[PDB]
Amino acid sequence: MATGKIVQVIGAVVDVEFPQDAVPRVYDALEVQNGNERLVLEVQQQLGGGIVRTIAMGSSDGLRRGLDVKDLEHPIEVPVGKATLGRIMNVLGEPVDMKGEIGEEERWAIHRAAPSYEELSNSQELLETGIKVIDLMAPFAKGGKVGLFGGAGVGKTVNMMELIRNIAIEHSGYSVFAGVGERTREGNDFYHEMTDSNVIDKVSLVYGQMNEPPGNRLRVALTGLTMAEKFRDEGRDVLLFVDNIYRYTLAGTEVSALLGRMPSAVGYQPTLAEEMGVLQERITSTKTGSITSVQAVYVPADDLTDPSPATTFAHLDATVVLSRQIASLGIYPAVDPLDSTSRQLDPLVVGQEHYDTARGVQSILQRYQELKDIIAILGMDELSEEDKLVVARARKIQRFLSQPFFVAEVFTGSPGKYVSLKDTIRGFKGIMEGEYDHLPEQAFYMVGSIEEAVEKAKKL
Amino acid sequence: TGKIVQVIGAVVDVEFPQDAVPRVYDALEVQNGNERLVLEVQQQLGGGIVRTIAMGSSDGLRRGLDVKDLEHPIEVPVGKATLGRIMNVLGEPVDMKGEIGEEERWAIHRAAPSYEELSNSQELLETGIKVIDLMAPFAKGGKVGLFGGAGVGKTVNMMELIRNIAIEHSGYSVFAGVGERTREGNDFYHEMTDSNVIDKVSLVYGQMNEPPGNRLRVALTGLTMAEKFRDEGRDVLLFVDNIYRYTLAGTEVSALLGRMPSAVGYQPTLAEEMGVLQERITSTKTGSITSVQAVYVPADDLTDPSPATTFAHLDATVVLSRQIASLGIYPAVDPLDSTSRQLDPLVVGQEHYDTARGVQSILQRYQELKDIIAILGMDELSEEDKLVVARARKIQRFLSQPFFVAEVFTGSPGKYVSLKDTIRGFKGIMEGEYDHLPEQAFYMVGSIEEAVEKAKKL
Amino acid sequence: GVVENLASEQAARMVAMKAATDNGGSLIKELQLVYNKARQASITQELTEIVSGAA
Ligand SMILES: Nc1ncnc2c1ncn2[C@@H]1O[C@H](COP(=O)(O)OP(=O)(O)O)[C@@H](O)[C@H]1O
Ligand SMILES: Nc1ncnc2c1ncn2[C@@H]1O[C@H](COP(=O)(O)OP(=O)(O)O)[C@@H](O)[C@H]1O
Ligand SMILES: [Mg+2]
Ligand SMILES: [Mg+2]
Repeated sequence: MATGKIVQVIGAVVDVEFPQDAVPRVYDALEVQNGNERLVLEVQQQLGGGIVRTIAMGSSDGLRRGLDVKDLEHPIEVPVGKATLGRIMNVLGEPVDMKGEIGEEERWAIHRAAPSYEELSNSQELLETGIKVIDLMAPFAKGGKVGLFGGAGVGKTVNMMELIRNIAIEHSGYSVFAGVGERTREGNDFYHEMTDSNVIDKVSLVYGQMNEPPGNRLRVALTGLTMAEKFRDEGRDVLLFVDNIYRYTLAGTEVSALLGRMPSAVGYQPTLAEEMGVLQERITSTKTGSITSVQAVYVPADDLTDPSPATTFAHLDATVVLSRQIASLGIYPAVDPLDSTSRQLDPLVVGQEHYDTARGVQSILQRYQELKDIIAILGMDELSEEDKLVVARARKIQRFLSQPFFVAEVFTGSPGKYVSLKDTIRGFKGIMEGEYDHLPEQAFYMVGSIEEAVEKAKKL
Repeated sequence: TGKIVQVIGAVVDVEFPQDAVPRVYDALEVQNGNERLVLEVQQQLGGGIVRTIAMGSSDGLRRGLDVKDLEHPIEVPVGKATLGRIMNVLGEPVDMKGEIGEEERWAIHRAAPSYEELSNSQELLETGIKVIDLMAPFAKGGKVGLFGGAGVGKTVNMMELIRNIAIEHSGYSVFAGVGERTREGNDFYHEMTDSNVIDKVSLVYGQMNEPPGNRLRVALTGLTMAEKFRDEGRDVLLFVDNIYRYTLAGTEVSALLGRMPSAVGYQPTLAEEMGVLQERITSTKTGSITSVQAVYVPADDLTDPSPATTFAHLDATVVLSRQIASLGIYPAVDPLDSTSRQLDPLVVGQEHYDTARGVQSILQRYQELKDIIAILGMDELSEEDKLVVARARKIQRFLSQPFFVAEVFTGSPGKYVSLKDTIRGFKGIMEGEYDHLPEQAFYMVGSIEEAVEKAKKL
Repeated sequence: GVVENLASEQAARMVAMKAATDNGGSLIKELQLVYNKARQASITQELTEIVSGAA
């Protein structure tokens, strides 16, 4: 039976009134027949007598007052398990790829409490990603979080595609991709790239596209989280990719403004720092398994200080900042080595070898920054014999950080390269010791591993 | 038949029988003591209540007064008989002469002409002002706007344009004074009358003394008169003395009409209030309206919503600035911010266009150097950047001109400079053929010959 | 003559950099008036947009 009735519709916000015996709880899901179609509503507030204010998870058009509404007496709950690998799903766990029903055994509610501080476990096993600059300058451990900061067009999304491809191919680990506010063009390119690279069978995808109401864009992060949690309980180590935190916070701001809450610091909702914690606190490694996360975060207008990026910093363990200047000189992955950072970069965890290589590289690049502006004025011949050496080695090091990705082959035709951490440390530590002072600079550009620089120098 | 039921400031609420309620924009009438007050209804609330704005002083109104429903909008005299006379917002005569012997009356609320009727005219219109018709020339039938803060010269400029166009022009002309000083309306009325051009100019005044209703509706009256002259087949000049007061008078009334505030306290309907006016002031196939509008900029902030939404409605925008007037350089036009639709090679010719673009280029390059000049002084400049700075300052001086209406302020007599005579002078200054004169040789002169002369006398 | 010109160059650079440091200091105090005015304007606009949205 259907005990409720709609009493208002204002845009995406729908009020439904039930008999006072059977008011839905908060976050319950209701259901209504929007013409020849089905629409689910999520309860946000129990206000007044029998009346409940909700957000529509779909287009609100065509809703009349007085329609019959039925309350599913449970939150929105989605399919989980192995059945979801290789599928695309919307916030409600329905397939949007036309391959038919999901086939799931089990469904989990997307609202659940985070682990208690004693269920956690801290283990410092570094992830190996296969990207030179990331492994070297910004190591991150299982269970930790990484933030790809930067403006627009720098490479956050293709860097995440590359990380997914490596993890899936070279380490056989599962992955989940939550497209919070995803551009359908990029979502389709991502689908065809994952299926062409032959990794789709180890990723499960969730898309809340931009053309969907705010409620869809908001709750998608929790659906991706719930799938990643199901994989964790099986004892696996999964990796959760969130395609933009900035659009999670924007969907939260819109949902807040619709419900009429009194706004806050720069138009952001009041609950901003609580939504961010509700999300980021379920991503942890427990004694049974581990969820690692890497998260793209758009910085609007380069200021790193307005609430949206400012609040997320509190939760990250490493930060990789991408720069459009570096990208325009053509050295992708476009990671800035000097501003990217990690909490795990200290000797007690990465060993003295890796630590000294990282700090030596940063010091050489920092010195080349100084020498650039003398080279500009006095010309280069006014440099010492040693300083011309720092210059040549800094330029080689700066070439060597670039790498050809497997997913970028569509842009440049060049085949991709996967570089282990041993090769990274060995190559950089060799360059900084004058072992390769006889090769030309361009021998190191987009070359992958160090042993392929000596091969490329023969051909130049 | 109606009763007053509330009086908040300038807005009055009136209660009518259920079936007798007035339509929007109808006019009601009250007897405020030994006075007759006109109310224009703005909104129909539920239950026979109707909300109005008082076209007069609101004081003295009790609750429960009886108001009479006149069944028509505000209508104003129009046509040839309204010519050479001063009128109220309600179309009443305000000079001490007799009644206006009009044959016809029009409602001040009208729809803008259809897209099918509009007309387009590249016919350039010369004004003897160097900066305006070098940088931002305008055409017969086009719209011009003078943007500026308080006290920078956007009324003196409008009176000089009146002098240079509206005496040397045959058709009729209209002047609407929206929310400005009555002193200046009187001075203008007598300047006209003491030179016998008054009997081809029609005046409407809603000056700043008057309560918000008058300043709110007085622009539509001037437009209605101009539209009558346009439809007769003539071509008309319409000068509006400050169009910013037409929206400020809306901001004053807006909150009392029960509308939620918007960006900087402005009414939520700002862009529509402004468009539904600016859209009926246009030329058409049957006749043309040429206009000049003074547009006040609050707090000198050109990004304020009210100036910002106006730039889109004008063809030539002349942006005056305080940081130039306080150098004594009049007219204080900013050439890096003035602009015209007509400044195309295909409309003004390659040489005029190219001179204007070169002048903008020099003055912009001079703006870029001001910070280094301010920190490190002028001696660190390249040997050719000092030359750019010298020619830029010479160009800034030469943009100045003595107006005929500004004799009262400076003694020096006015000058009229033709276009042929100004592009020549600027081409000269740019090509370097006057590098030997001092800057002051250029300040406040007519053509370039008068500068070459003033240099002899220092 | 060369050595005297060099000493003269050093003295002129000293006094020119003195002038430039004073010119920078006198410009900080203009930029701070601008900054304060903008700070106040933003506080006012934000707090009005909150209070006037309620109810
Ligand atoms: N490693 C790369 N190789 C080649 N092209 C790249 C690479 N990274 C970024 N690009 C270029 O940048 C564009 C957008 O990159 P993307 O990562 O989507 O930016 P954003 O981080 O803003 O999403 C791509 O279309 C591609 O042309
Ligand atoms: N061509 C000019 N020569 C000298 N002074 C001028 C000239 N144009 C404007 N001014 C000065 O501009 C001042 C501002 O007057 P006005 O134009 O009425 O400002 P507003 O535009 O606000 O009405 C005048 O008092 C006058 O001294
Ligand atoms: Mg992206
Ligand atoms: Mg004035």
